[PDB]
Amino acid sequence: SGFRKMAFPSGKVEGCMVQVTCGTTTLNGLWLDDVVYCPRHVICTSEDMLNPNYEDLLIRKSNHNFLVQAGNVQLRVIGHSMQNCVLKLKVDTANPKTPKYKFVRIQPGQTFSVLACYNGSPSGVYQCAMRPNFTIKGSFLNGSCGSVGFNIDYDCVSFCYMHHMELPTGVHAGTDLEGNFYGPFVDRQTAQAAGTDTTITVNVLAWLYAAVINGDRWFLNRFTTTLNDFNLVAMKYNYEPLTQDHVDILGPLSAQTGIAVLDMCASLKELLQNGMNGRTILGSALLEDEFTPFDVVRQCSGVT
Amino acid sequence: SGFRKMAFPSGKVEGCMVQVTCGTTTLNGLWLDDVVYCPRHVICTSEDMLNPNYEDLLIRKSNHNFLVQAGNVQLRVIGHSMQNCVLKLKVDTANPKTPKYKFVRIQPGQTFSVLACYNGSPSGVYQCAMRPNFTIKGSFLNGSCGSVGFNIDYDCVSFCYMHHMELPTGVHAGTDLEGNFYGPFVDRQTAQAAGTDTTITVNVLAWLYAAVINGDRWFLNRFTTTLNDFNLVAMKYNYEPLTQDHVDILGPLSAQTGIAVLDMCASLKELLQNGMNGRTILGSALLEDEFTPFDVVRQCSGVT
Ligand SMILES: c1cnc(N2CC[C@]3(CCOC3)C2)cn1
Ligand SMILES: c1cnc(N2CC[C@]3(CCOC3)C2)cn1
Repeated sequence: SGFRKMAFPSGKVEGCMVQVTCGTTTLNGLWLDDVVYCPRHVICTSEDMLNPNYEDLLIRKSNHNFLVQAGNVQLRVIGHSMQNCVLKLKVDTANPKTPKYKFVRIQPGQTFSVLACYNGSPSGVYQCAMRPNFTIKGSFLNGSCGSVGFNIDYDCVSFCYMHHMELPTGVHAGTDLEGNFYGPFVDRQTAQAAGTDTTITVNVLAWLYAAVINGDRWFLNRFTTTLNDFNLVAMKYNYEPLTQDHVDILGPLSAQTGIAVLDMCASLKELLQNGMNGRTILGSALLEDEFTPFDVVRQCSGVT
Repeated sequence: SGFRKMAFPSGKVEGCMVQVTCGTTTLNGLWLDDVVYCPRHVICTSEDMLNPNYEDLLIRKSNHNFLVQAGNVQLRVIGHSMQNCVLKLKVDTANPKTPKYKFVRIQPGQTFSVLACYNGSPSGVYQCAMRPNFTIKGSFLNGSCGSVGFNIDYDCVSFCYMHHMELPTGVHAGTDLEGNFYGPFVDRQTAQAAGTDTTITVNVLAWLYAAVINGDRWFLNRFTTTLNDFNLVAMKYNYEPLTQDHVDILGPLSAQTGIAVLDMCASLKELLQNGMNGRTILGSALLEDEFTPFDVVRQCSGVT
């Protein structure tokens, strides 16, 4: 019993982190096979970041200008290319610790683990969600760029995020490993405001199932609702609309607990309208939305 | 910027997890050098756990009755001994992935990372604190026993916890790696009620410093207090008494922020008396107490 914000074990990703330096800029790279992936802004001065022309800045860079260090050993860069907002540095040595991997582009509301790194060295691991406004609420200091987000399916690491930027509001933006930003963000130090950070309703409902499984039951009420009625309340409270697809995804938790999804929606509706009244659910005083239905099943079943 | 509940990178500990089976009981072991450490209750049936005589049950066990599997390779057990509530299984092979390590017994209020494991396989990593009543609020299913808690100082893993038990109230109890339980708990399926789960005041104050560093400032008020005045309020709210030693430990965060420790205590006093009024601090609607002053400095400074 018990329910924790849990990250994937990080060792398979630790084995891929390297340091990338270009001139005076140092950040992190991801070494998979004989390619190191890193933010293309490694080539920028902080001056450059105000209005960078990446193709033009990259013309002035040679393979030997990209210093890649794996632990305290230098890797030889034999090619480089820009793909969207990432650089791919071809090295002469395959990472011997390369895990089974995929590159995936996740949808808003999907969770992942971040291995926060500085100078190619892991500092910590935490669980994130892709917010509905395509930001993440991370913990990233200067030097953390190139830190990655991932999920694991048994022995296969699906890399879904690489850290690039902090918005002036202190939320985070980055790319998939093909270098495409999540959301409308760009790798430029300019006015970039995030949209509404709506609550991921299907994830809240998953977590309320997790709470029931773990004996936190006080919020279960005598009511049901419909998707349309629930969605009127969701809209009012800046929750994501619940779709039939979300109801289908919660089916296994409904089955396990015997609480119909729409009954749990009616419990959530009352929580939104009534608040917590100073009570807690799974040690939280707010409704937690960074567990997906799959996360709840995984943690409640002991998947390795 | 941003502040996350962050675990240590788990790879060094992943490299030490093994499966231990004795008869029909399977749980996790920690393989360091040529010793595997595991809960002594691996020798119990669930029947045995009601009133086990561990010395008597262990007489019926031989080295060959302890099946130790590291990945999908069997380790040869060449000796066993009981130390307090742990077994030490001597194997014929030093773990080649043994990190630099220490065994430490932590104090209540100290935080650590848990690598939750089943059948010797890592499932996830999360951050815990030793509660003032010597329980932890973990996420542990049947099979997670022998999962460990640790801190890392650069390349040295300090193991501080091994999981043994879930109390009937669904909180967790375990031992240090010398097999001594934290608190008054025993490895028997009996009436074991936890004492008051008081809030770790020095950790709350650390987190309020973290909040200020990260721009969450609304709760800063115009007041100061004294330790004795603060402690009258702490006692009323089931907070740990603040000592001069705690004030000294918060000195670096006071310095960094320019907020005197007793001024932050007066801000905390007002939060306790007034509540949050529906506001949040670092995305929390309650006062978080599972960051130590050292954790706040570490995460705010990017230590690897
Ligand atoms: C030395 C150290 N680690 C090596 N690995 C091979 C691939 C992994 C990651 C996925 O499984 C194991 C790591 C190889 N040689
Ligand atoms: C193969 C794979 N891993 C090995 N390791 C030696 C000790 C560590 C843990 C601490 O640093 C590295 C792991 C050795 N051989």
